[PDB]
Amino acid sequence: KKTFKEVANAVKISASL
Amino acid sequence: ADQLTEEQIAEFKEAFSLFDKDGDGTITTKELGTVMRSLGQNPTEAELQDMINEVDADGNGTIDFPEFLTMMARKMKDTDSEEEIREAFRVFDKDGNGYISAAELRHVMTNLGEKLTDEEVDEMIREADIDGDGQVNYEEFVQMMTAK
Repeated sequence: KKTFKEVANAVKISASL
Repeated sequence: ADQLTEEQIAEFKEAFSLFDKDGDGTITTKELGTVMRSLGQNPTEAELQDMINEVDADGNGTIDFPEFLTMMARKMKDTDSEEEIREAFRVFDKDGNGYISAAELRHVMTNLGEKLTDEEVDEMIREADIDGDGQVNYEEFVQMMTAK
């Protein structure tokens, strides 16, 4: 999570809900 | 001691820039479906309001900046992100070639109200572009997601 790593991880958190 | 400069705030804002069109500090329960509709998966009207209840700061469906990531930051390791390593690959991969370009990626996020274009963002891929195809490979997932 820094620039494009956080945008990718955000997709991982929006599906694990 | 805790310190957050322009480097820790941009990664904290990068998540707020999608669920918020102007970044007023509070996001609507309707924006989640806007990000989920971009994730490719998006639940019903009331099924999306249930995502804000997971922290229930105001119990109205609206959430602030320090309140949405808090109950969501403890839920990363409270499950299994290994099974998830393949999901981001199954979601991002549009053509299924093993590399996902940023050209289509931000046009994809642009339906939310991005101040960045699908094209000009590609300057960012260089952070996870270890294969040099101008896209993200299967090798970058385990590096950024598993090694935070």
